[PDB]
Amino acid sequence: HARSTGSYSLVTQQPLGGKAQFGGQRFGEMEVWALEAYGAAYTLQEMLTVKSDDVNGRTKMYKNIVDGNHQMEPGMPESFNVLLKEIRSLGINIELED
Amino acid sequence: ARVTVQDAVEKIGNRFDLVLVAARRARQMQVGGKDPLVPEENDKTTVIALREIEEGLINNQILDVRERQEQQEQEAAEL
Amino acid sequence: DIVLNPLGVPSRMNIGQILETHLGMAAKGIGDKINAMLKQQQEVAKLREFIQRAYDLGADVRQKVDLSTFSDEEVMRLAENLRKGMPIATPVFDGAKEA
Amino acid sequence: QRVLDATQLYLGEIGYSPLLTAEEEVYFARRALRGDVASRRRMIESNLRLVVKIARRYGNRGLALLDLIEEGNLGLIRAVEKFDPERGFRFSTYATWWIRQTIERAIMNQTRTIRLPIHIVKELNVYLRTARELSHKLDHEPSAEEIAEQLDKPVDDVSRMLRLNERITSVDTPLGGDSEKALLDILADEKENGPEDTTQDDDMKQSIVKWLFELNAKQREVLARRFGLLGYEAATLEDVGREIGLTRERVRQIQVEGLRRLREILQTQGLNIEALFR
Amino acid sequence: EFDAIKIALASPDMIRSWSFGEVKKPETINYRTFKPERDGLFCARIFGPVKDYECLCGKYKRLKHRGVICEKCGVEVTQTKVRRERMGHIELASPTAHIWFLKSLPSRIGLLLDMPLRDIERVLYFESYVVIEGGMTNLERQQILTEEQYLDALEEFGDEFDAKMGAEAIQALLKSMDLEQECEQLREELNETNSETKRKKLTKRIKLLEAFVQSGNKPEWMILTVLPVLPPDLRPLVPLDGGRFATSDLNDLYRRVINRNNRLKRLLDLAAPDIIVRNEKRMLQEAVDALLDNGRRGRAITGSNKRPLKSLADMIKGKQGRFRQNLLGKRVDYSGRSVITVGPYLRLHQCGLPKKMALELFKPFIYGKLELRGLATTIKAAKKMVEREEAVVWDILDEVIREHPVLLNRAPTLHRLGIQAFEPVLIEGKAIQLHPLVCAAYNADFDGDQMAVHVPLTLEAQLEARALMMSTNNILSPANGEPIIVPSQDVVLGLYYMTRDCVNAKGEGMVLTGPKEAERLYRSGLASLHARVKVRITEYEKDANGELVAKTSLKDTTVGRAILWMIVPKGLPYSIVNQALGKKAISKMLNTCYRILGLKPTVIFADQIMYTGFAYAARSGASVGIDDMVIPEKKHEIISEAEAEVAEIQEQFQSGLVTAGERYNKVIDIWAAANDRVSKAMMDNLQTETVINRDGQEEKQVSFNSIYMMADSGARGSAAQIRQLAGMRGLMAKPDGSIIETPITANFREGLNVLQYFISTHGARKGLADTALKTANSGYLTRRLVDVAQDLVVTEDDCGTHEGIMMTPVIEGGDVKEPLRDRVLGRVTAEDVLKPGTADILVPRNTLLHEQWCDLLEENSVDAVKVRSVVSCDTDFGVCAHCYGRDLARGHIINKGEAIGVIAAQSIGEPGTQLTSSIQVKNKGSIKLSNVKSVVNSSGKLVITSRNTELKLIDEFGRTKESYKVPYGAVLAKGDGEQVAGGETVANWDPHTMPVITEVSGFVRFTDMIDGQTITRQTDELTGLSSLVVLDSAERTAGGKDLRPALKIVDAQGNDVLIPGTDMPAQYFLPGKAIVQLEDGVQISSGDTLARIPQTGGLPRVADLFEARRPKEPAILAEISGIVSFGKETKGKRRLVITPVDGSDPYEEMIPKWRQLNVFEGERVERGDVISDGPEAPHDILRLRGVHAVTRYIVNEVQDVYRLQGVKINDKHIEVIVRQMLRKATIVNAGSSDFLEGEQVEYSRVKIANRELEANGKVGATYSRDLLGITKASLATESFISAASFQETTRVLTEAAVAGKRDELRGLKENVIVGRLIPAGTGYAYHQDRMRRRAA
Amino acid sequence: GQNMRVAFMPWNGYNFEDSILVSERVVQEDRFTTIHIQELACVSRDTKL
DNA sequence: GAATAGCGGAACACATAGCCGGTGCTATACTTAACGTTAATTACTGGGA
DNA sequence: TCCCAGTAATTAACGAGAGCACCGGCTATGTGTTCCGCTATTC
Ligand SMILES: [Mg+2]
Ligand SMILES: [Zn+2]
Ligand SMILES: [Zn+2]
Repeated sequence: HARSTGSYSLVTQQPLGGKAQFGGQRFGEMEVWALEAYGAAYTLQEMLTVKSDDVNGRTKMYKNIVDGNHQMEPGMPESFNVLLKEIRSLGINIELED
Repeated sequence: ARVTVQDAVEKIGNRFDLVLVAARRARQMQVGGKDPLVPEENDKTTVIALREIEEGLINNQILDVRERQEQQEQEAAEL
Repeated sequence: DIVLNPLGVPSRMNIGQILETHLGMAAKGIGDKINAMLKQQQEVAKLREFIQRAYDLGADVRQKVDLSTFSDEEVMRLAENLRKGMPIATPVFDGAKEA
Repeated sequence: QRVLDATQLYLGEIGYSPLLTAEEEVYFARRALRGDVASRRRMIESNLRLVVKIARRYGNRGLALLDLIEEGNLGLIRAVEKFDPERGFRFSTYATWWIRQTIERAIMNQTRTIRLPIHIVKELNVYLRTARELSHKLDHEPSAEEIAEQLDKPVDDVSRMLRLNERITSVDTPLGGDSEKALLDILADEKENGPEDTTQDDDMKQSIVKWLFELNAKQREVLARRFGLLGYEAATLEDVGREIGLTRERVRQIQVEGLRRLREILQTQGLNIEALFR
Repeated sequence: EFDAIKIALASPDMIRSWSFGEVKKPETINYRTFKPERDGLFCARIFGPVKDYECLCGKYKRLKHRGVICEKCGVEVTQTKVRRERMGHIELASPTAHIWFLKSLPSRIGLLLDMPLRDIERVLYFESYVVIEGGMTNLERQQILTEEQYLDALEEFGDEFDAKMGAEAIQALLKSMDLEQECEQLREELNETNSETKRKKLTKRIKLLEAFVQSGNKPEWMILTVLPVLPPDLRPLVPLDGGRFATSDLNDLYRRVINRNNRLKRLLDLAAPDIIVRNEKRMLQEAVDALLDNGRRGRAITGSNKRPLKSLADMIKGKQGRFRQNLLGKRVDYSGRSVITVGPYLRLHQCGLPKKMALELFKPFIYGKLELRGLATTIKAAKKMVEREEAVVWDILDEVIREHPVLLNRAPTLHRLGIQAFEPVLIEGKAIQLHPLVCAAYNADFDGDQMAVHVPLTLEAQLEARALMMSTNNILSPANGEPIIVPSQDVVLGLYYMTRDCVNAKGEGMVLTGPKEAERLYRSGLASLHARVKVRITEYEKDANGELVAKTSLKDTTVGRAILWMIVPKGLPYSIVNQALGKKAISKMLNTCYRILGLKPTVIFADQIMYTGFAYAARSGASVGIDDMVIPEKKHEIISEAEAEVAEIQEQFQSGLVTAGERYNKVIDIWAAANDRVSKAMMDNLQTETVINRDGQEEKQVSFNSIYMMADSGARGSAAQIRQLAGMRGLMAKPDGSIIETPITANFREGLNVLQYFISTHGARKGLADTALKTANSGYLTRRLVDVAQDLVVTEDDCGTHEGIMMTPVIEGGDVKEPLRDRVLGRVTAEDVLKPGTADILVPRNTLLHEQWCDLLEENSVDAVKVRSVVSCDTDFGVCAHCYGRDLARGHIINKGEAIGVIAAQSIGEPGTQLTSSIQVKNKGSIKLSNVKSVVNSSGKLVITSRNTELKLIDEFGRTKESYKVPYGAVLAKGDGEQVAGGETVANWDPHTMPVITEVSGFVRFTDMIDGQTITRQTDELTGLSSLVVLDSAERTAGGKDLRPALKIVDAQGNDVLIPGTDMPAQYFLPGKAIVQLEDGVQISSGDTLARIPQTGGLPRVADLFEARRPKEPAILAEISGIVSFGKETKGKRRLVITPVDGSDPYEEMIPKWRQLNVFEGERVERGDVISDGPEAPHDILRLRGVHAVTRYIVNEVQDVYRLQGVKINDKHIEVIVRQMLRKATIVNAGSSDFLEGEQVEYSRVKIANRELEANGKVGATYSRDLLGITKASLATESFISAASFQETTRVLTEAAVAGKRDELRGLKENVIVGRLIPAGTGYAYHQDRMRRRAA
Repeated sequence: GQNMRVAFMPWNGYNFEDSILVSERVVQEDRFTTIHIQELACVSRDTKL
């Protein structure tokens, strides 16, 4: 089984399960520790930002690929916005500050 | 035409300044503002960048000098 | 037909498959002996002699099968079924001793 | 010190009012209906046990027990609002109607996640009662055709009303027994395009704009305002007749000419009707 | 974009500012149309339109009409993704308390109010009135009233007193509370109190109130008034196929809350009697308090399926929450998986990719190339080209794959070698071909194990996978300097078979003019692969500064060892292949090649080793037949003898001479003897069975038996799986762990019967269940270990310290376990390690100890090297690159940036699946009793008056090979500082008789030694000596409790013998249960026995050492150095008075009197020496003997779990976990700084705060370091997200939210969550650029 | 299953850990050619459109 | 090319009717509901020094 | 009067594969107009 770009799940824009909904392999937390254990930061960032979750990000990633330029404009993963609106739907004002 | 990046690491230390310098150089060559110094052997821009590191004619100092010189040349185009 | 790795035997200690392989070679040797006796049309008599000798060995087994009660069609039909290899029953802890 | 769950506290609480006699009920209602609030408080406060008794029967529907009790309380408040002692009747007979109907409307309202109206739920309950009485005559499940037979109603109507009895499932329940796969893993976001269709559209838009500028100006302005494409609004042939070229027939003519030129331009790139429409 | 994530309490007006409308109706959608219903939980004026740029009426439908709120619907046309980010708010009709600030167990409303939780929930459930500023006319402020108590109090006080009930009462409490004045009152009361329980209570209350003042919150925002709803597309109502629907379970709980809020509103509006509105507020408050969490407040409310609904807090907690399912690890595009196979023709940076996976993954690159070639001008044509898979899309794929690494990865990813990179090579197949040398790293078998692939898209990642994750870069393990690409099982057997000799093969004795005529001889079949042949080789040394010097010779060797030599590169000496060359001897060739030559001619060497080892095991034909298991002929004789002996012992047991327990270990003895004798009598039959003859008679040699060459060579076998193929397979266990008497005495060649097969099946179902549960424990262990060691990142180049631990070889009683050289290989020094000619520094102070400085220590035989360690590094937030050490999977020092914390967590995590009377000198050295007082006994020898008595065997070179520990009171057969032989029983003692030996001589007396009160009469009834033995204090009368039998010594001249050296008297107050055999008035000598006194798991041991749990019998230690005594003895507590020579005497400690004490009640104990015995907690080790003792205790006590199972792990990986356990250090005296007394601030911050204060003129803070376990030191973290992305989340978010906490995004889990670069490797320089440009 | 003429020897690394060579005459004889029968369905619902 | 006429017809909007959909009302009397861990740790509470 | 031991709660335990009146207000529904588009005729 292999998926380039298929159908993303409903609530969090992430790929689906294996081979029946044509889905991406799970890059679980142990593999995240394995990438952190190298010096590999860009691979991990694109892996959990633009291969997976940043909704406006991955169309820019795809159009960068098909136009022959392997750059990424990562942004912020959608599952973290979901976590933001879920913690905040308790009485817990959690905000990004600068 | 590349298996081990070891001699590049002999030039540029730390094993990570290598990746950032080679990324900056391959961005110069991919987004086609540049051209390779050493000849390509139908290698991808990544490996031409690493072979350029291995000759030692690209590093962070060479890149910063050439970018500052490029900005000086672009400022010389005002007329 | 299949080349298998030997070093998987003595660490996993499934030494039974070496004897399964050996008895498979025995049974296939018997099948090819009957097939050679059947390639040329030898006789149903000499075929009865050989198949009965193959059912005699070894020592102190049950199902003594006496091929004199087979009526020269079931010897033929039995030979046509054994010719790819005489199938051999080895019960679980009653076994087939290596002799 | 009571154990602090809501049901035990309430059911222990409601016994602190003596049940009223008939002349007592009539006198309290006489005081109540002329605006003495203490009499209303006594009448509603006493007959709470009637509400627990009536709403005891309506258990194990969609609503939990205390929801049924509290909705019966509303009807009891309505009952003392509109009780008449002048009929001489015992209060329980008149309040039973109001409490029973305002728990029935509660189960008809607040059960289904997609709220069906009253009459649809009464119509569905008619069919379910018919199926329960029909199952003992043929010892199998009565069909939609069988209920439509026994009520002589159209089969499509009974089919629709039974399909409105869907029992809307959860998402968070796991599938296959093993607790690793709920419906969030199965469902696909169908409205959101992935990157493939989203880049095909942008590449098609840029290709359209490129082919239009490859076409001459008078044709492409007609074909731009004609479909609202090149930063324009989708205009009528009569509208661009009065706006650009006064002969509407010539506007149709230049439109057909531009469409023929674009047909040639598209087929030079190998994109035929089989290519774009399979 | 943003620097920090701030969390705080949300006011009832912040919630009205997020929100876009009040959800007033329960109903979700319409039912005929599927239109969102105005205005329930899915609306469109509230949360936004359902279709992109389209209203609900549809009268405005375009991007041209963007933004305008409609008139028929009120729906603002926008994108339709605004329904994921728009909240609505419910207006609750009565306030209800928030369940997180009420029921999370250190309850914030509770300890903020200082009201007990039972009294609060008796108010919230409307049971009891509570006063709210009634004043002290009669009542207290936070005093509750029951109903009738309230009624009579209301009768006495209609006015001047107010007691509300419910959440309005609690809110009037909180908004009526003053913070500054109450904080001042509690600060004064904390100042005045002395009870440490109340001191800790007031510290906690003061800290909560001070965080409430410092954060911008108010206390009354804990009570929800306006409840916010989730946006609709985070709890969708997706239609299933067929007119079917499916809801997230939040819509039900929201519908329940909206229903009870509407009914409460109408109940107030009807002016209901108060019982119904109190039941209604009780019913809401709970519908809410369920929505926010289910199962907390009583039992959870359930759905139709008899399952509890998934609430808001359920979508965050646990493995199914966002934090470790959707946010830490995500499912990832450009990925796929398959089964794997071998394909051993690969070079080791390559991998086999099928033409169907590689066409799928590399899809957008092929579109971007087919647009480039002009083969398709659009993407709608370039898609249909690769759809039908034309002839020209297969030439594009070979271009776009050429130097693009892919990312192979197995499923249980343990360490960083579980994800590697490979330049792929296209296969016509469906499986992933994969080099054989890397399956050792992946722990991959080809029995159906599946590996996932991944595509580095971006240009930085294609370089990251080539410079850091390529297979040719990872040849050393990160755990230790051992190589990782060692030849595994087939190549090594082939290399064993090639590098051998028989006594007479073809061509033995011919001379050979090179390693190429050896190939020409063997391929022409003119000599065997094992023939002792004089060849000439030409080996290159690089003796000078890289000068390869030729030296031809004439080596007596084999035709196999000469064929193999052409594979070996230039610099290696010939004597590395002039042996049998098994498995161990290969990895010490492919490591010396890495050290001598470098990386590249070792990566080219490992491929040639594999290509030769496969090719020469092909021609070996090395099979295994049933005749290769030579059952020994003496097996029958041995078994007959051992079956005679067991019947003899069985007769003797029936003759009553021995019991069952004595014949048990006598039958197990004879069977464990015969089980050895069988296995030893078959090994001389296996290995020597070749007896061949060269020009003569016979010569025995090492066998060419096939099952010997697969265990002798180390290629997949041992000497313990053999002896179960030919020898007897010995004794077996039972489910109690007890060993079965009658063992199983048949090999697997002879077959087993029914009973022997049944016996040896518990041993298998015990081993399989072991590996079943072992992985479930070892996953959780490394899960904890990673999160305790996240933010540790090599951040400096030299911290500049001279502290650091001292290293010693591991001499654990007998031999050296691990020598000094292998502990201090690759770690820089803290002092100048100098030769025992101590006027000259042998090494400098800060040299990095590689091998060439290891050997200078190995020649000059240094025993103790002070080293620079991680736990002593003086880096705030990180570890200096010197103090860490070597890279360990690179030969150089550690690169600045590289996150050691995760790679040192995984190296302890991944081996976790492999876990569960007299002293005799046995060598030649000199006796050294170290730092111990010991008196001359009455026999003239040396008896021991020391508790910590240590025996050393100092060699002729001044080092130790054998160290020992002696107990108290042992007679020394030898003396100190003198050479003794081996086998010498140097010390001796009874393990039962505890001597209370003296140090002075003369006529002893039985002073304060009386009968009837203190001692009793139990004389020697067997011999006739008047033994004056002592009872115990539990049995004797109360007139002789503290009166102990002392031994005062006088002479016959009226003078008293006291302690020499001092002026103190010489008496020894004997405790209870003392058996004295001497008399009073008789002469005693020095060292005479005064009174003869009588007396783990593999994985959970590691999991409790890193957790630092208190062991059940702690070794009570000496909290302050000084003399010891016993205070007033309680009923079970002996208050051990520890009087220092100068310091504070009254430290007494209640010792459980039933515990066996050790100190003889009068000894001046050194601080931190034992009072009783038992395993000690690391908390006591830390507090008494300091940090450098606990960092030796933990790394010894866990290396003694790993080396027991034969797992080597370098000790820096445990030193950093120790360093991450003590990041927290509570204060003792605050000093001039801004800290409290009993608070536990983190030691890194107090290492700066008083650092600038001592840099100032002020005084510092006095702080004791504190140790926490890895489930607590990872949960007490500054960044609240790297602690909430873990175990309990409802605790950590609540504790942070009442504190106004603010993550700084400095660790690694936080930057992973938020989606930016981690601050570790390639992303380290960018974070340096960010932190430089910021604050500038 | 099907009984096949087997041999125990390491052959050029292609049967390294547990991998297994198979002669082509096995797949010419179709000794392991299993038949799989799947079922595909197509419901024709009554949508509201 | 270009005006004009016919003409389909799509559809859009407007006005209506009609019919979904929400609500109120019913009068013997009726009166208090629904079956295991494992370990660790910590907060609590009754009991002892 | 403070320590202390039993008790109860909370957290964790791999990976990936009824029944009628009534009204009103929405909405489908005729239907007109209308507007657009298309075609066809004629200067
Ligand atoms: Mg496997
Ligand atoms: Zn609208
Ligand atoms: Zn340092």
